[PDB]
Amino acid sequence: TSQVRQNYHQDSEAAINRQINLELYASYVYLSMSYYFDRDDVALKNFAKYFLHQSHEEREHAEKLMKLQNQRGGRIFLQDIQKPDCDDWESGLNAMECALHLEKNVNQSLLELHKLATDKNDPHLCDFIETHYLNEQVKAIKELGDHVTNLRKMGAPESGLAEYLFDKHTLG
Amino acid sequence: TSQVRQNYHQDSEAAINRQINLELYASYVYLSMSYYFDRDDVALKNFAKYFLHQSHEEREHAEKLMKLQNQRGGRIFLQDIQKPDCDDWESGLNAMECALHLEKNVNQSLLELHKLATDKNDPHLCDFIETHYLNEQVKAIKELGDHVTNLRKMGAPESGLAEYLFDKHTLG
Amino acid sequence: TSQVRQNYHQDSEAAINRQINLELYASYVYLSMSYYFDRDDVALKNFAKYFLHQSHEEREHAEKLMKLQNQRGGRIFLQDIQKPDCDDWESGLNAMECALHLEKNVNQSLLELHKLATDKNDPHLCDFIETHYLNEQVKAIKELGDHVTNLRKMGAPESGLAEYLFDKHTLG
Amino acid sequence: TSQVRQNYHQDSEAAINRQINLELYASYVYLSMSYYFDRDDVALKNFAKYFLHQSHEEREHAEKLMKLQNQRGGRIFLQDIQKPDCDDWESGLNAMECALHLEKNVNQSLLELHKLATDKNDPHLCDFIETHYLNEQVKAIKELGDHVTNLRKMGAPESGLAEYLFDKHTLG
Amino acid sequence: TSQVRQNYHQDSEAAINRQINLELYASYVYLSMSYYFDRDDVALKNFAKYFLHQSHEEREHAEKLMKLQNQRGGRIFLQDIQKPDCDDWESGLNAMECALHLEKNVNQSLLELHKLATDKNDPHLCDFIETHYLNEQVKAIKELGDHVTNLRKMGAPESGLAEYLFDKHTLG
Amino acid sequence: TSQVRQNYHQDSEAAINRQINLELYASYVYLSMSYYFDRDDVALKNFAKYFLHQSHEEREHAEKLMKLQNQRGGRIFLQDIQKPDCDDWESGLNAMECALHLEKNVNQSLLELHKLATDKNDPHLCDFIETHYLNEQVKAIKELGDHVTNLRKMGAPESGLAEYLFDKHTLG
Ligand SMILES: [Zn+2]
Ligand SMILES: [Zn+2]
Ligand SMILES: [Zn+2]
Ligand SMILES: [Zn+2]
Ligand SMILES: [Zn+2]
Ligand SMILES: [Zn+2]
Ligand SMILES: [Zn+2]
Ligand SMILES: [Zn+2]
Ligand SMILES: [Zn+2]
Ligand SMILES: [Zn+2]
Ligand SMILES: [Zn+2]
Ligand SMILES: [Zn+2]
Ligand SMILES: [Zn+2]
Ligand SMILES: [Zn+2]
Ligand SMILES: [Zn+2]
Ligand SMILES: [Zn+2]
Ligand SMILES: [Zn+2]
Ligand SMILES: [Zn+2]
Ligand SMILES: [Zn+2]
Ligand SMILES: [Zn+2]
Ligand SMILES: [Zn+2]
Ligand SMILES: [Zn+2]
Ligand SMILES: [Zn+2]
Ligand SMILES: [Zn+2]
Ligand SMILES: [Zn+2]
Ligand SMILES: [Zn+2]
Ligand SMILES: [Zn+2]
Ligand SMILES: [Zn+2]
Ligand SMILES: [Zn+2]
Ligand SMILES: [Zn+2]
Ligand SMILES: [Zn+2]
Ligand SMILES: [Zn+2]
Ligand SMILES: [Zn+2]
Ligand SMILES: [Zn+2]
Ligand SMILES: [Zn+2]
Ligand SMILES: [Zn+2]
Ligand SMILES: [Zn+2]
Ligand SMILES: [Zn+2]
Ligand SMILES: [Zn+2]
Repeated sequence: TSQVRQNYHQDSEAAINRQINLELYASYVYLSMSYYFDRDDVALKNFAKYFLHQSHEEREHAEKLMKLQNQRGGRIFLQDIQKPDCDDWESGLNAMECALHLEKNVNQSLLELHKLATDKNDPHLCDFIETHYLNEQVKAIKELGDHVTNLRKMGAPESGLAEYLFDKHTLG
Repeated sequence: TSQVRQNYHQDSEAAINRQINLELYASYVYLSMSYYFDRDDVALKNFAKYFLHQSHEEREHAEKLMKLQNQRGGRIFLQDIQKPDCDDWESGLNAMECALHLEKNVNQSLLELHKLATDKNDPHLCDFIETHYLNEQVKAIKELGDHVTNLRKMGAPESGLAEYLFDKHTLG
Repeated sequence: TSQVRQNYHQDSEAAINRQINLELYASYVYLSMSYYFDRDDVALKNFAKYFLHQSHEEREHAEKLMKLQNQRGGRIFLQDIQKPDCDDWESGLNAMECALHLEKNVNQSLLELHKLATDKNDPHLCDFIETHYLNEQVKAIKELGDHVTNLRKMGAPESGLAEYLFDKHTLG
Repeated sequence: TSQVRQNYHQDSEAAINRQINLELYASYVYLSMSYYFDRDDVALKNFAKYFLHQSHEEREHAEKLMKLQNQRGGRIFLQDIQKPDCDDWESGLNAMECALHLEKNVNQSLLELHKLATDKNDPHLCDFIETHYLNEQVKAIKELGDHVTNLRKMGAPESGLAEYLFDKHTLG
Repeated sequence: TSQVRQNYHQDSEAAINRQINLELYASYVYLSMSYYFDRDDVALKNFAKYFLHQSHEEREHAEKLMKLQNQRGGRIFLQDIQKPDCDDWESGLNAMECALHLEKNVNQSLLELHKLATDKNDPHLCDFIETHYLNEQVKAIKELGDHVTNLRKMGAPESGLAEYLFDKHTLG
Repeated sequence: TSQVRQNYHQDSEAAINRQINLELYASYVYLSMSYYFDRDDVALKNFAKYFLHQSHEEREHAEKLMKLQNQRGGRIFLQDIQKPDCDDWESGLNAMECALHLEKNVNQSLLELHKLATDKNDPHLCDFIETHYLNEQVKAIKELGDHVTNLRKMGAPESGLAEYLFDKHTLG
């Protein structure tokens, strides 16, 4: 038991470790998406840049959780970072749809972590999740939904013109 | 009777109060339109920004009328601000068409207020309406007509590509 | 159902729409108060400025709720904005008392919205209300109570000297 | 009953007064520690500076609680500030250990105040404690644990060389 | 016996410790007064600011005595800081009267400490008290007397107008 | 077959994918080390900063390989990123020893990739590895060897004083 540990349940500590893994996994998914759009037979550079930026941001989200774990006197336990489900992400629209799905799963995990905090009467953890994670999730999901809608309305994925113009005018 | 009141007919005072309400109503219509384009299943941010700017401007038009009322020694009498006719505004083109209709109704009201000023021999009121309202109305109506024309010519509302490109290249 | 909607109860969505209306109503009350103090037979310009600033701020509070509604995938449903209870607000002290009453009612509404968030296990909504609304309400209520106290202690509303000096030295 | 008081339980008001006292007590403990390290037969100036900075900060924490009490319409009731348990704090390591103990007790008090807020359905108070107090406590406890660990690992308290070097390289 | 101790009587050391407590007590009295004027049913912000500034200054006076104690090789012995005599300070005038009384008591203590220095042939202590304390006391007492006189002459405490105007024009 | 692919052997493409994984693994190892030194019972902040910087750099090394893969018309195939061998890294010296071992393994992999380039007559790949990877590896290995030597010579790992001073004077 850490000299700093106070009001920090074992289940909370465990849930923080699972969340660290999931943020790293999200970082990996976006890394994979980024370089998909970098392929010469896809060649959408702003989609590539956009997803690379999200990949780095996910990694910072994981790091903030690792910091929290140590702050509370928990012990970080790392697990393998699983490869993403896809190697080929099909189209800008499909990637955006997949990202939306991803972010909703990450949000679901964060909402379960928050429920756990409530159940264990851990308001420091409640605040950490509310302040640093919940609104970032809502913003990300809204942004991704907006992107999906625009791409669909423009005629993606069948219209390569649509994806090209979106890459320049929204992601550019 | 106000110590400042001079050459200010009761009918003029009443008409100014109705005009205050109508400007507020216009502010509300544009507010509703703005957040329609902010929906995740619409997602046209510059349409949203454009209509939000018009909403604020309408509110300032109402405030200038309230100032005029007090300047002339009239008494402001506020009425409910009615919700707009629509909750769902359908498409960028439809919203622009509705705005054009709105502005022509506001203009018609202002032209009746001006006729009243003429009929009551109130040149201060004539000048107020001519200087601050009539050309703003003509400019707004011309701008909205231009937007409707472009959107129609581009293939809106069936072309979501059209609305997307207009949002970037005209409203952006 | 919105593609972005997650953990967002229908009752929460409905309560957000009622809160949007109430913020707009508060904007209207303060607008009415502002121009009351602008009357030539009242003529307290800093009271007028103070209430106009609050009117604009209320409108921004309503806009932030409309943004939240769309962020969460709810659907904004606007209602009429009711005219305020008063046309004539009597005195600076009376207006401040009325504002205090208003803000306590808005606070009560926000506390019920927060209870609903708790009851529906919606920590994103809890955070939104806590972060953006609850302390603003406490600050507003404390400020208005301070103003009421000063005005009473100075001899308002019977002392027009008192209201005049307060307008210059506190609201100026 | 204050004109501003709303949703503010008597038990919450009482708990805020006890917390004000405890913050003042913490300010006193750190003041005592600071001047201990200022003694000619101790003579660790950065330990002295570090604890003096914490003493001032505690006093500001107490002041923010007094502000909150008045904001909510509670009534501040001050109690004696008890002298610290020690006059002689022994060594840098011992002082850091004592500070760690202190901060964990302050944290425990804040967690009980937060539980009370939950129990009384006072989300404004929940937010105040979460936003302004809980993470400051976690940060302080982590920092103090880090200092204790370094000092122990360096050979303190038996190594005066260790305390000297820590004073320069960590607290300097 | 400290290696630095020279010409420093035990009675002087003891008197310095009592003076440290009294300065801390004065800091507490002013802290209590400050937040009294911050109450929503008092609401004199410059009285609040003025007394808060004095509270901080008293704390610095206590710190300078603790520094002196260590400089001379004495040993600081802290005592409880007693709560002030009042929770409710009644009016600006009454608070100023109480402050005047306080400062005259602090001055009396400092004059006894100076007599002790003379009696023990401790010119370093004489100089410390003369240079850093005696004229600050005379200035504080004169300032407080001036404030009391103005407030009385303006019609305080019965005139809340008087206290309001003094807060703006003297303490503002 | 990519339209851009030229002189790029399938075995080279495969080896680049394995190298991408190994760089990611190295990023993970350093991430784990970084937060180990961030623990309250380790508390060496510059060791933590140093390893965090290496973690980010490894991630950039992986990204440059993914860019190369696409440049050459190869297809990126991601694999799981394995958790590091250790959860607890024991001491600064042990972590540095482990890092040295890691970097020598990464170097061995890069030397095999270079041999493959030679064997497949791929001078573009030879140049890529020589220019961007081989000297970075030699520099990293030399730096880590220097750190190990200093730490051993200072008395690490038994001397916590040694690790503390190294953290400040070399990694600070
Ligand atoms: Zn994330
Ligand atoms: Zn990072
Ligand atoms: Zn796997
Ligand atoms: Zn994410
Ligand atoms: Zn919570
Ligand atoms: Zn909470
Ligand atoms: Zn919060
Ligand atoms: Zn208008
Ligand atoms: Zn305005
Ligand atoms: Zn209606
Ligand atoms: Zn208009
Ligand atoms: Zn005319
Ligand atoms: Zn004319
Ligand atoms: Zn003209
Ligand atoms: Zn509001
Ligand atoms: Zn706005
Ligand atoms: Zn009505
Ligand atoms: Zn309000
Ligand atoms: Zn809540
Ligand atoms: Zn919450
Ligand atoms: Zn504190
Ligand atoms: Zn302060
Ligand atoms: Zn005691
Ligand atoms: Zn503290
Ligand atoms: Zn809470
Ligand atoms: Zn809460
Ligand atoms: Zn003093
Ligand atoms: Zn100080
Ligand atoms: Zn006592
Ligand atoms: Zn004093
Ligand atoms: Zn003397
Ligand atoms: Zn002398
Ligand atoms: Zn004046
Ligand atoms: Zn590498
Ligand atoms: Zn990168
Ligand atoms: Zn594995
Ligand atoms: Zn490396
Ligand atoms: Zn070669
Ligand atoms: Zn070569």
